Amino acid sequence: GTSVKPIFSRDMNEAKRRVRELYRAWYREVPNTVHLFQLDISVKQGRDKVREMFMKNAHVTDPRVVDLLVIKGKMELEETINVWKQRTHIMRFFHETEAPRPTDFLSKFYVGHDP
Amino acid sequence: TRPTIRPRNDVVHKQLSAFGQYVAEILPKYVQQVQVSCFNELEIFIHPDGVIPVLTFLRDHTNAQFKSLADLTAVDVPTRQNRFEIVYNLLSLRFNSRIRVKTYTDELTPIESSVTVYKAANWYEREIWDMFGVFFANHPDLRRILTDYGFEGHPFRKDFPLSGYVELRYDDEVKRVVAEPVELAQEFRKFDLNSPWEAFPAYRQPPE
Amino acid sequence: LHHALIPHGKGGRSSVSGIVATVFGATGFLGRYVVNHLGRMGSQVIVPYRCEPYDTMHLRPMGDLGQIIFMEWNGKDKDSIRKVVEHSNVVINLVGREWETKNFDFEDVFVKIPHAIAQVSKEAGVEKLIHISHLNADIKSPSRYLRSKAVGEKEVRAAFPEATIIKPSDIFGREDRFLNYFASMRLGKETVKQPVYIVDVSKGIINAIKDPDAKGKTFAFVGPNRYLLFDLVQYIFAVAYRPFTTRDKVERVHMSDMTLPHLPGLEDLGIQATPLELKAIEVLRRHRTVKPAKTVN
Amino acid sequence: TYKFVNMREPSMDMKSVTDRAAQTLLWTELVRGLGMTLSYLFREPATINYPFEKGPLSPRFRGEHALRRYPSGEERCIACKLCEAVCPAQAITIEAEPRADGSRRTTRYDIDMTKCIYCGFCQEACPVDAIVEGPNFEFSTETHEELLYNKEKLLNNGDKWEAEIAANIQADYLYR
Amino acid sequence: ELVQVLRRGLQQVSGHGGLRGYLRVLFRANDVRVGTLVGEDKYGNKYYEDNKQFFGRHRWVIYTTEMNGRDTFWDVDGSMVPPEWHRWLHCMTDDPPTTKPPTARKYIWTNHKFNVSGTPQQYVPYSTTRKKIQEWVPPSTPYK
Amino acid sequence: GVRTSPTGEKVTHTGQAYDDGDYRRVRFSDRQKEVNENFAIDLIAEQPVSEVGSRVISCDGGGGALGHPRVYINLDKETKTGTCGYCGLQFRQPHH
Amino acid sequence: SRGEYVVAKLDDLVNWARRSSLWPMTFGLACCAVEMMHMAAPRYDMDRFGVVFRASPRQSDVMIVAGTLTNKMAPALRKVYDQMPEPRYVVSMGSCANGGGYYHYSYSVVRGCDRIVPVDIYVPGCPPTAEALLYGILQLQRKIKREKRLRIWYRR
Amino acid sequence: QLIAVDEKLDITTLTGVPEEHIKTRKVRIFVPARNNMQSGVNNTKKWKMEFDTRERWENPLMG
Ligand SMILES: CCCCCCCCCCCCCCCCC[C@@H](O)O[C@H](CO[C@H](O)CCCCCCCCCCCCCCC)COP(=O)(O)OCC[N+](C)(C)C
Ligand SMILES: CCCCCCCC/C=C\CCCCCCCC(=O)O[C@H](COC(=O)CCCCCCC/C=C/CCCCCCCC)COP(=O)(O)OCCN
Ligand SMILES: NC(=O)C1=CN([C@@H]2O[C@H](COP(=O)(O)OP(=O)(O)OC[C@H]3O[C@@H](n4cnc5c(N)ncnc54)[C@H](OP(=O)(O)O)[C@@H]3O)[C@@H](O)[C@H]2O)C=CC1
Ligand code: SF4
Ligand code: SF4
Ligand code: SF4
Ligand SMILES: [Zn+2]
Repeated sequence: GTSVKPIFSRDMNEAKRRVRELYRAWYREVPNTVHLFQLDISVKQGRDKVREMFMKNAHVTDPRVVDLLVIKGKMELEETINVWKQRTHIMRFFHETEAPRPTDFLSKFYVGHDP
Repeated sequence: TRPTIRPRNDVVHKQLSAFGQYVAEILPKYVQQVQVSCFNELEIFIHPDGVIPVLTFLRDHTNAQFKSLADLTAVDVPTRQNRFEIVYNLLSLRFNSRIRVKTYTDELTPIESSVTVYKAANWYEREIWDMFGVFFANHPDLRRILTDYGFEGHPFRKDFPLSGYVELRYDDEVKRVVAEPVELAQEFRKFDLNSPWEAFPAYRQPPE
Repeated sequence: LHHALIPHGKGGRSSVSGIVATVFGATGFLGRYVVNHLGRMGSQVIVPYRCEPYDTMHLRPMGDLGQIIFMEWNGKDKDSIRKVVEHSNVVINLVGREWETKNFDFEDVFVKIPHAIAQVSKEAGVEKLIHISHLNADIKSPSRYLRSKAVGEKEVRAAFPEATIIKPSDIFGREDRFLNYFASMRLGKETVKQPVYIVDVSKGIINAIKDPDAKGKTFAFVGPNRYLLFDLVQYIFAVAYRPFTTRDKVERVHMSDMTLPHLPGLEDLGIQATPLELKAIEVLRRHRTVKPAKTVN
Repeated sequence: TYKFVNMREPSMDMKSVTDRAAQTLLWTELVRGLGMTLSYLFREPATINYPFEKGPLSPRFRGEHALRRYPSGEERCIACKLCEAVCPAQAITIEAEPRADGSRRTTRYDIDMTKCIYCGFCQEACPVDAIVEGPNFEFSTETHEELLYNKEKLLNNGDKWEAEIAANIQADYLYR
Repeated sequence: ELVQVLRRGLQQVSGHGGLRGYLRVLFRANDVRVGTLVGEDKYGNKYYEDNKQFFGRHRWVIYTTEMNGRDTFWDVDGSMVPPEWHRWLHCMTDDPPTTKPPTARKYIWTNHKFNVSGTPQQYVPYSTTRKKIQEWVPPSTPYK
Repeated sequence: GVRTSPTGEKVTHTGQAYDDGDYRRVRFSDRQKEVNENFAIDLIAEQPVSEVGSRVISCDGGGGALGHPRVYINLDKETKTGTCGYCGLQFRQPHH
Repeated sequence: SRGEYVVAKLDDLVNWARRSSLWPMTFGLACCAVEMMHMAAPRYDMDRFGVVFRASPRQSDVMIVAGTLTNKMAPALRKVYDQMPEPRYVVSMGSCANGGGYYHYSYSVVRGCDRIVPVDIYVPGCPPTAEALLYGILQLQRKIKREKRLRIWYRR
Repeated sequence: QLIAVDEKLDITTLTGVPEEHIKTRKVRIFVPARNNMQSGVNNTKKWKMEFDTRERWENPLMG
């Protein structure tokens, strides 16, 4: 039961197809984005960041969530291609100015009360 | 009712009730409820599937001809199964009257775009998507209109924090504006203003 | 620990890290990075200055409200030094001039001022002191620069026993004089150089402040790769797409870089040094209008 | 009722056509605008000689904040926290405790003037005329820190501006 | 006619104490108008009125050359006006503090101060509350 | 009634003063500290006690609508005097 | 000696020249720009002090921030500030620019323009009157008069 | 026209919340207790959701 209305895909396979299309488009766009924005990162680590962002949502098991994430990624790609962003928006993906938050129990115990 | 009380108009109430009944009769497939408020406002509750038919009927019908889209917005009510309600405000110049149409949806159910019916609905639907995350199908170009580029989340949702999650500053080491987790020197003070001893008996709910 | 100095917050702009640092010579090339690193984590920085406040304006947005204080001082007076380091628990010495002025010679800059600063900091009860000297600072050096640096290091170590000496190796960065001077020319094959990144030095200073066991130790901050001067200049000119300071700087740049494996380095402070190949474009992109240089190990 | 702004029909007789042609060829309206500007040059300018001359103001003007006190010399504030509750910008911070003589008085009263919107809601919420918005507006500052007022600064402002504040209140209190 | 305007110009030159005072006022206030004296300030400010001028220019002040601690021959600002003359000068009332003075209070400042931003007399914010939590003090005597 | 700290700072009417080991004193070096010289407690202590021949007196702070809300004070307890909750003025019945 | 006298006199001359002709560019972000334009109105006449109306960013001496700075807008403001010739000053006008003001606790508002650029003068108000902004400009002029660059170069 | 999928609803990846503010917090679901200072019961009708209390410290400036 639990009948719901499709957004774009009827099942998971079409969702995977759209995900692969978006990943292909991003993988093409990475070098041109790196050159045009005069970024200090390399193409390798930019594509690694794209891979990491795609892996961040690897646990989704619902076509509606999957293709809505695809829609948001397509919006981000459109923003990046049309040079609507500045270097700051692109560089925000890397968090180069944020201190590295430790994970072990001792470090969190020493720094403060935050688990 | 001495001068401090607002005057009530009986004629407009009857006219709006009659027109609401008329609209309900003509479109039983979608209309779920019709209401007229004590300050003479007519709002119509419809099923989500009937957004295009109801709007087209109200715009094009000779007796209605609501040619002007006054406003389109959304309201977030987390306690409902359908989280968001979509409100259309229409103005009729021919008959000098205003009508309201309400719809509902959730995070994952798209709503049909009404750019074909009203050209004004374009930026309104863009703003609804930006602020609430409600997707609109068959929209010419749906994208953020108010938030910053790369902004994550939808701020007009009730569970979004007032100050957001990230703030901006300039860093001299990287020579650019950066985004960092938000820290406030003074936390926003939260006030508990709601009092006991209910104010309006007419709105008292059953004790269930 | 004086409760008002107990760390609080999540290590951000408006947090409290319990560090009240006085950064002498904070208006220089390394001073801005040191102040920025100190201020991004909520510590208070007292910035002593002799220059027009207009030249100190760029340090204003590096800290939250009230976290950065600017005071006037001069090296020839001890009262100013006392009133600047009176409430600080950390003192960082970054004072240095690469040429000789008519009012401040290498002796004054590198011996008398650091000695007075260390003496007043010890007399005032300052817990930690960090002093900066050159890697090539040896007493028998032909150059007055390194001779004065060695004498100042000796006298500071005598005055402040718990002081930490840091010996960077010809720092390079966006506002450096290494790459900027080498790109402004528009001799070699016997001199080997060991450049070190500016951010690496800043993080090393911050970690030395945080590290408890680095009290009386001496550190040598060096980069990953050793380069001969000729091919290093070749790479610098290649990055800038260009076809290939009175007396002391030339004899210092033709002089080779020392190697002191016994002294602890950046890796002992938990820092992975960044190769010059990554930041060469960052530094030299403004000099315009691939084939990295060979190294010796 | 409604009017028409651009619903005229130009006359097509020979004299009107010749008049329009003369207007086109001799630039009559341009000369008329020139004459307007020339005439407007020969009239007295509206500039005042600031800072030696000041712009007119009213007893109702909202300027820099101040804390007042009774003629006996004790401060009027009683730490009711109505001004802090009503503040639209959350610019007031208040802490209180009993005094050594048992009076209800504040120990902290801060107003962040970089958050304040100068709406005046605080002085109209005050039941004892303690917090007011004085007539001073020439208090620009070179640093962000000096615009964060504490209780001592506000009491000093009250002692500094009491004469003008009292005169303005005497002028305007019958409208409140 | 023109002779009349030149005569009024010479009267303006005469009314400032001669050419020396005329140059003084011209180079200090960029104005050479003469008006009736309204009153004298305790710090040396002079106040004039001329009801024949249009609204806004009918009142003005000639600032003193030496206020509390600095030389204000050239460096004058609007914060040097005391509160009563501040009220009169901004047209908040029609009565100068000479005809009717303000009410006298013991706590009112006897010496008005101008804006002291960028001066060792500047205001420095600080907390005015006491410490909330008291720490435990270990004994000075040993346990063993 | 301004006092001075043993270190040298002025003590405010709220009693605030940084202790010796406090680093936050550095904000006042090359500058000053804002302290109001008139203490309200001392000023209100100098006011004479009013003598009225009634058991209940009313106080509004003086000035009619320019004072505080009008309150009534009971003066039956001869041990102490009646004190206004807003203005701090003291009233007393004519004992002896 | 004469060495300090000549540099002092030249420094006074340069300071007088720099403060007698201030060319501002205005970021009219919000309703503080209305008071900015009212300070250019005939009553106050900023031009009569040597302050020109709407100078280009390439030859502007002082930046006036008049309105709320949002997160979406901060990079552009920083970029414009970077493109200014070195003898530059920043005036923060209004509560929104000073400390975020009435939108301080917002998810899209920069809590003070001094997070992005250094600020020389803070003009309080919501909005500050055109006369208050004129007072701020004159205070900036006095601050420029106070500086001493040739003396510092001589004693160094 | 209908998926008729069977799985629990999860919109976590779409809300934009940071990673460490999702699985680390602990929300509380309760009906607020009546304020004993007053006898009114109108504030004890609905259900409230609130998060766990985190660190609050004193600002070095202005306290
Ligand atoms: C021919 C060769 C040229 C070579 C290059 C030189 C360029 C030409 C030289 C002429 C420059 C003009 C200088 C005159 C400036 C004095 C202006 C005076 O009126 O200002 C007063 C005095 O201000 C300063 O004290 C004056 C400092 C000027 C320097 C003094 C003499 C410098 C001459 C040195 C020349 C040597 C040049 C060598 C290198 C080429 C105060 O006014 P201010 O406060 O503003 O405004 C207040 C507004 N109020 C009054 C309404 C309240
Ligand atoms: C039997 C003997 C006959 C001998 C021949 C003599 C006969 C001459 C009769 C006619 C001559 C008049 C010609 C003078 C110039 C005419 C140019 C003209 O009319 O062009 C205008 C345009 O001219 C302008 O508008 C230019 C104005 C630009 C603004 C500048 C302000 C100028 C006004 C200030 C006065 C200038 C004073 C000039 C004298 C200078 C003294 C040295 C047409 O433009 P439109 O109205 O858009 O219509 C065409 C499209 N359908
Ligand atoms: N290659 C390099 O850059 C590295 C430098 N060395 C040492 O590291 C320290 C910092 O280097 P760096 O920042 O690049 O040098 P900079 O020239 O950039 O600045 C040196 C600092 O010292 C201050 N200063 C200089 N002279 C005096 C003085 N007579 N009185 C008071 N203050 C003075 C300067 O202030 P102001 O401008 O106002 O006078 C300035 O902020 C220096 O001690 C330098 O010698 C360490 C290894 C190499
Ligand atoms: S004027 Fe308005 S915003 Fe300012 S402190 Fe008073 S109530 Fe708050
Ligand atoms: S200033 Fe007035 S409103 Fe505010 S706490 Fe004091 S008495 Fe109450
Ligand atoms: S500072 Fe005040 S007046 Fe200016 S734009 Fe913001 S709210 Fe409006
Ligand atoms: Zn009373």
